[PDB]
Amino acid sequence: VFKKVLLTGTSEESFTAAADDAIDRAEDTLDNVVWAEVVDQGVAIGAVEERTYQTEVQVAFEL
Amino acid sequence: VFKKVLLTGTSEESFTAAADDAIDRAEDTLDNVVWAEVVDQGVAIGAVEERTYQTEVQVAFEL
Amino acid sequence: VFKKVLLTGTSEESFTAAADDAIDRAEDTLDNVVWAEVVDQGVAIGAVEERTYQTEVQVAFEL
Amino acid sequence: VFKKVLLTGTSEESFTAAADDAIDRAEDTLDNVVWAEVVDQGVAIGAVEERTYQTEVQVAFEL
Amino acid sequence: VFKKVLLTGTSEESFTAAADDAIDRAEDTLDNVVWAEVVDQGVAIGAVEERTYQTEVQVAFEL
Amino acid sequence: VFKKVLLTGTSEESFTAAADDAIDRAEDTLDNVVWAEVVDQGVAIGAVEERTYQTEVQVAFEL
Amino acid sequence: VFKKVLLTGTSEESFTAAADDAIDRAEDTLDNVVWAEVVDQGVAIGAVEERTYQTEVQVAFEL
Amino acid sequence: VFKKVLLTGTSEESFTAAADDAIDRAEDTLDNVVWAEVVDQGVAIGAVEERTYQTEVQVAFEL
Amino acid sequence: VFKKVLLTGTSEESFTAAADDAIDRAEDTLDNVVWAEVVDQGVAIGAVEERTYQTEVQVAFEL
Amino acid sequence: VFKKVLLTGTSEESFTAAADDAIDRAEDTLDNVVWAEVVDQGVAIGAVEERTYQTEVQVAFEL
Amino acid sequence: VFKKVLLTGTSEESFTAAADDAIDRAEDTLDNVVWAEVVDQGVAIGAVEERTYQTEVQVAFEL
Amino acid sequence: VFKKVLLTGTSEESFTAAADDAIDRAEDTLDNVVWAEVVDQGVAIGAVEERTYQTEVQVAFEL
Ligand SMILES: Cc1cc2nc3c(=O)[nH]c(=O)nc-3n(C[C@H](O)[C@H](O)[C@H](O)CO)c2cc1C
Ligand SMILES: Cc1cc2nc3c(=O)[nH]c(=O)nc-3n(C[C@H](O)[C@H](O)[C@H](O)CO)c2cc1C
Ligand SMILES: Cc1cc2nc3c(=O)[nH]c(=O)nc-3n(C[C@H](O)[C@H](O)[C@H](O)CO)c2cc1C
Ligand SMILES: Cc1cc2nc3c(=O)[nH]c(=O)nc-3n(C[C@H](O)[C@H](O)[C@H](O)CO)c2cc1C
Ligand SMILES: Cc1cc2nc3c(=O)[nH]c(=O)nc-3n(C[C@H](O)[C@H](O)[C@H](O)CO)c2cc1C
Ligand SMILES: Cc1cc2nc3c(=O)[nH]c(=O)nc-3n(C[C@H](O)[C@H](O)[C@H](O)CO)c2cc1C
Ligand SMILES: Cc1cc2nc3c(=O)[nH]c(=O)nc-3n(C[C@H](O)[C@H](O)[C@H](O)CO)c2cc1C
Ligand SMILES: Cc1cc2nc3c(=O)[nH]c(=O)nc-3n(C[C@H](O)[C@H](O)[C@H](O)CO)c2cc1C
Ligand SMILES: Cc1cc2nc3c(=O)[nH]c(=O)nc-3n(C[C@H](O)[C@H](O)[C@H](O)CO)c2cc1C
Ligand SMILES: Cc1cc2nc3c(=O)[nH]c(=O)nc-3n(C[C@H](O)[C@H](O)[C@H](O)CO)c2cc1C
Ligand SMILES: Cc1cc2nc3c(=O)[nH]c(=O)nc-3n(C[C@H](O)[C@H](O)[C@H](O)CO)c2cc1C
Ligand SMILES: Cc1cc2nc3c(=O)[nH]c(=O)nc-3n(C[C@H](O)[C@H](O)[C@H](O)CO)c2cc1C
Ligand SMILES: [Cl-]
Ligand SMILES: [Cl-]
Ligand SMILES: [Cl-]
Ligand SMILES: [Cl-]
Ligand SMILES: [Cl-]
Ligand SMILES: [Cl-]
Ligand SMILES: [Cl-]
Ligand SMILES: [Cl-]
Ligand SMILES: [Cl-]
Ligand SMILES: [Cl-]
Ligand SMILES: [Cl-]
Ligand SMILES: [Cl-]
Ligand code: NA
Ligand code: NA
Ligand code: NA
Ligand code: NA
Ligand code: NA
Ligand code: NA
Ligand code: NA
Ligand code: NA
Ligand code: NA
Ligand code: NA
Ligand code: NA
Ligand code: NA
Ligand code: NA
Ligand code: NA
Ligand code: NA
Ligand code: NA
Ligand code: NA
Ligand code: NA
Ligand code: NA
Ligand code: NA
Ligand code: NA
Ligand code: NA
Ligand code: NA
Ligand code: NA
Ligand code: NA
Ligand code: NA
Ligand code: NA
Ligand code: NA
Ligand code: NA
Ligand code: NA
Ligand code: NA
Ligand code: NA
Ligand code: NA
Ligand code: NA
Ligand code: NA
Ligand code: NA
Ligand code: NA
Ligand code: NA
Ligand code: NA
Ligand code: NA
Repeated sequence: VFKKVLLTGTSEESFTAAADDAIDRAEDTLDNVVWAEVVDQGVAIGAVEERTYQTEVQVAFEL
Repeated sequence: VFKKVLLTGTSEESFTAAADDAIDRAEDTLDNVVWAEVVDQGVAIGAVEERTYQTEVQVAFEL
Repeated sequence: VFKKVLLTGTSEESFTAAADDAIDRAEDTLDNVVWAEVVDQGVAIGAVEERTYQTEVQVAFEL
Repeated sequence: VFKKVLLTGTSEESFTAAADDAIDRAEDTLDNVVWAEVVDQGVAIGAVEERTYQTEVQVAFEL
Repeated sequence: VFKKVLLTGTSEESFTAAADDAIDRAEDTLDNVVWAEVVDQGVAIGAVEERTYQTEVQVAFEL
Repeated sequence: VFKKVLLTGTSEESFTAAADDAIDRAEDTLDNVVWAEVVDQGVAIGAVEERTYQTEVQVAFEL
Repeated sequence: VFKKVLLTGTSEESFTAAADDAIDRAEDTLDNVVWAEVVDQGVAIGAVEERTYQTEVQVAFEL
Repeated sequence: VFKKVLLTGTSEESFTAAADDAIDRAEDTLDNVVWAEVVDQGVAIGAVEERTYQTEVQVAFEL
Repeated sequence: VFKKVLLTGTSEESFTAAADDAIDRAEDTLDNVVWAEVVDQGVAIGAVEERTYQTEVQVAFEL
Repeated sequence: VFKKVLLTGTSEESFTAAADDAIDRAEDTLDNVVWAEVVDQGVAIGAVEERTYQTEVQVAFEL
Repeated sequence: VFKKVLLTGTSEESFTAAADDAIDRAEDTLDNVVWAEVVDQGVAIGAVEERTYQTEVQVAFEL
Repeated sequence: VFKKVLLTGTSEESFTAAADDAIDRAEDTLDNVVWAEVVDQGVAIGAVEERTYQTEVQVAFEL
């Protein structure tokens, strides 16, 4: 059985690096992370000193 | 990194109050709740004594 | 077996009350109404004297 | 010909009142506003002193 | 309030049995499981000795 | 001209048998049933003694 | 309250004429037809002597 | 950079002519119109003396 | 078994004629073409001397 | 690099068996078939002597 | 109230840089730009000397 | 007439480079490649020694 957690990673560099930020956090806290699906992307501008790319992923892990 | 939980709030009064019901529960159990996105709305009729509005939200919190 | 009818309720007060308007009409004419799913919301402005909220629902009833 | 503008209204009271907030602004600045379609709803929590309902609408006006 | 977990069940027999695999796991670990919604189906071929049906479900439980 | 009715079939055995349950009911009551499209699938757990598969179909018939 | 019926019109000439075919049938059988929304278009080739355009519409009428 | 405006053209003749009605208006008022994407189609019946086809397009122009 | 090819037809006359352009090409090169589903429509303006309607279809053929 | 072909399998028995029918055909004609994603399901009634389940899959293979 | 403009940025380097191209143009011409949502990505090949990445964003600004 | 092939490119570096991987393969094997549309993105983790970005594109070519 696989389970997914819905995480939004952030990066001041790129959408790819924002995806990695989410996956890194999943791997810190979960065993058997197997894949991620991108479900949304966006950019924070107003509330941040530097433009911040965000990539939201469903991160799948095996139970 | 943000994480989302998928909750359905309920209310005998309105869709807005059903959204609040979900968010209230998230805030009882989670720190750093930052926003909610509505993803579905509906109404329970058959199994309830009073019509019950439901609002399903992804509730985002900062990790 | 359940069957659904696709109804748009209207209200000069709220989206919740427009949903109720549709469900009320279903219950006038159908037995065993069990639930409703919201599928669209909108607001009439041009053709009405007062802004009118509309909520479209699939209303499910048991056959 | 109709044209639509994509506006997000806000309210500390309800999703219906947030829709009205957007439509009010359209009517301040545009002639011949005819209807609005709801396209998204959400709730601001983290950055606001009071929970704030948001309703995003395409507001249609006749050219 | 209901909460949903996003699980992918697997089966060498059918999509129905893969849905049951996910629901069985939810019931092992959660109280008050009330319903499941199918959100995706697929088939593993390359990495498995036998074709494996997968059914992804949001499994709802009452809090 | 074809017309569609939106029906949810149920079965304690499979999603295929739940689709058949809906189509059977359409054929009891309608002439010239020609095809069905699956639009949703789910599983009832909380309110039923046995897990019950549901398959919702648009059932098309020729007028 | 408005209600919609889901009809597929057909034409050997165009998608517009197929939409009209559905609406014509609705007007034969229903009072107060007010609008139609196109929800699908396609073309029959295999089972027909002449290519046949199809346009599926939700046809709304006032109750 | 391209920008899009969301316009609904109308025609008493066809969906193609309704698309042209929107594009014509864009070209009256904008330089460097490059393409249009159809995003919705419908038919006005209740409020018009003659059935009126509508085609909604995102009309893209180069800045 | 049916297979689909994803083709975009073009026409200086109409969306219906653009659909026919795609289907004609499929029939030139494939046996047993059975139906087509419209999946997108658009209009070329910038790169063409005359406005050009495009209709994208999945064209199904029996293997 | 993976490539997908869009196939509709058929079966007089079940949606699972219809998926297998498509995958079997892909494996007859392609090397390195790795997975399939279900994208649609339906049932043929009018043109067939026996109800026929159909399952449409994108079948992925490694190039 | 927030308003969104629908812009397609372009870049010969990456999808992230194409998003920035759109946002840069919004900031040249608008006050109070607060966020951007990615809604589409693509690549120009035929009409350009160098492959050109495009990222379409709704860019939100506060009124 | 344009035709599209549905390809998933892969890269150990970025989503942009994964899109290029797919397009490169299309250009190896097809004449008159004109554009690509991104339709999905994801990340392989479990089965690969290094995290691998994937970008799925419809690659359009002129017939
Ligand atoms: C992708 C994205 C989407 C956002 N959407 C919203 C929104 O719908 N409403 C809102 O008040 N703020 C939103 N914000 C936050 C907004 O830019 C700002 O920080 C304040 O919260 C409101 O000006 C969003 C930020 C990002 C990065
Ligand atoms: C929004 C909503 C959706 C529902 N959908 C279903 C359903 O698909 N199937 C079902 O058996 N009951 C459903 N129910 C519950 C149903 O109304 C009733 O309580 C029994 O579970 C079946 O009659 C739903 C209830 C709500 C509020
Ligand atoms: C949610 C909603 C959507 C509408 N969409 C349309 C439309 O697409 N075209 C149209 O002519 N009128 C539409 N109307 C009606 C319109 O506001 C007005 O009453 C006249 O029919 C046209 O100005 C709509 C009304 C509502 C409430
Ligand atoms: C509906 C809604 C959606 C939002 N989405 C985002 C988002 O995707 N990313 C983000 O950084 N902030 C988002 N925000 C703003 C967020 O709650 C907060 O104000 C800061 O901008 C980030 O903590 C959103 C706010 C609202 C009301
Ligand atoms: C439904 C489904 C979807 C899949 N999608 C992918 C994918 O997008 N990329 C991938 O590398 N492997 C995917 N795989 C796994 C793939 O078949 C194989 O096991 C290796 O991971 C890559 O050949 C998928 C497997 C299944 C069952
Ligand atoms: C597919 C499906 C969806 C359902 N969705 C809901 C829902 O959204 N809300 C609800 O109160 N009950 C829902 N129910 C019914 C629920 O499981 C239970 O019977 C009671 O109605 C609420 O616990 C659903 C049942 C099924 C089979
Ligand atoms: C828009 C459209 C969609 C169709 N889809 C299907 C389908 O999914 N399966 C099928 O057996 N026949 C389908 N047919 C009918 C098919 O072309 C033919 O008449 C036989 O029913 C099967 O070859 C479709 C026909 C049209 C016009
Ligand atoms: C495509 C289309 C969609 C429409 N949708 C609505 C609607 O949702 N609600 C409404 O009151 N009127 C709607 N109208 C207008 C409606 O037909 C009539 O003119 C009055 O506005 C209500 O009877 C629509 C008109 C068109 C052409
Ligand atoms: C339906 C349609 C969609 C198009 N989309 C794009 C696009 O996203 N980006 C682009 O550079 N050109 C696009 N073009 C082509 C564009 O109009 C023009 O020919 C040049 O390629 C760019 O100005 C499109 C053309 C059509 C007909
Ligand atoms: C899933 C499915 C979808 C279909 N859709 C259509 C359609 O849209 N139009 C049509 O004429 N026939 C359609 N058919 C075929 C139809 O049932 C019958 O065989 C004749 O082609 C028309 O009565 C479909 C068949 C199946 C199995
Ligand atoms: C993302 C994207 C989508 C496009 N879609 C189309 C289209 O649908 N039709 C078209 O003629 N050209 C399209 N073009 C432009 C096409 O590649 C070329 O420049 C000419 O306009 C037609 O060969 C598109 C370009 C891009 C970048
Ligand atoms: C985007 C993506 C989606 C995937 N989806 C699935 C899936 O649904 N099921 C599966 O068994 N493996 C999937 N895989 C492959 C999975 O990570 C692993 O390689 C094995 O195939 C199962 O652990 C996917 C891989 C990628 C890159
Ligand atoms: Cl989710
Ligand atoms: Cl409300
Ligand atoms: Cl419907
Ligand atoms: Cl706009
Ligand atoms: Cl979750
Ligand atoms: Cl099954
Ligand atoms: Cl109906
Ligand atoms: Cl036409
Ligand atoms: Cl495809
Ligand atoms: Cl828009
Ligand atoms: Cl293909
Ligand atoms: Cl990138
Ligand atoms: Na989730
Ligand atoms: Na930096
Ligand atoms: Na988002
Ligand atoms: Na921000
Ligand atoms: Na009350
Ligand atoms: Na729901
Ligand atoms: Na109920
Ligand atoms: Na219906
Ligand atoms: Na009032
Ligand atoms: Na609507
Ligand atoms: Na109106
Ligand atoms: Na208040
Ligand atoms: Na939003
Ligand atoms: Na906030
Ligand atoms: Na077995
Ligand atoms: Na999936
Ligand atoms: Na596999
Ligand atoms: Na049994
Ligand atoms: Na459902
Ligand atoms: Na239940
Ligand atoms: Na003719
Ligand atoms: Na269809
Ligand atoms: Na046919
Ligand atoms: Na005329
Ligand atoms: Na519309
Ligand atoms: Na009308
Ligand atoms: Na001409
Ligand atoms: Na397109
Ligand atoms: Na063009
Ligand atoms: Na394809
Ligand atoms: Na049999
Ligand atoms: Na289909
Ligand atoms: Na049939
Ligand atoms: Na817009
Ligand atoms: Na460069
Ligand atoms: Na696009
Ligand atoms: Na190009
Ligand atoms: Na590397
Ligand atoms: Na995918
Ligand atoms: Na993997």
